[PDB]
Amino acid sequence: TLTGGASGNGTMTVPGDLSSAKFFVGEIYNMTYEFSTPYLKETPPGGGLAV
Amino acid sequence: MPLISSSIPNLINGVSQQPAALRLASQAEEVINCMPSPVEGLKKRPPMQHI
Repeated sequence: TLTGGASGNGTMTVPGDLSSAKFFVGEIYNMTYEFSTPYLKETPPGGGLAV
Repeated sequence: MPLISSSIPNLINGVSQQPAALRLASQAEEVINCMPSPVEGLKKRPPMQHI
């Protein structure tokens, strides 16, 4: 329920009895990492790198 | 007879007037309306707008 608790706060409902447990509470966020195009690199005659 | 190959690493070195036997092979011969940049290589020049 978005609001409706005491002083307009939000409420949530979970199964079981949690009147004495220890727990956190909060949202969840994602983590995304996209690898690049794999290539080959070698050393040209002039020095340095090339792909 | 070895059938063998090399590569041209970069195209961002512009135009030269030296004889072909003394240049860096990277250097070009005639460049017109190009914008050589190190962030994206060789590209067509930006357009010109009207005010």
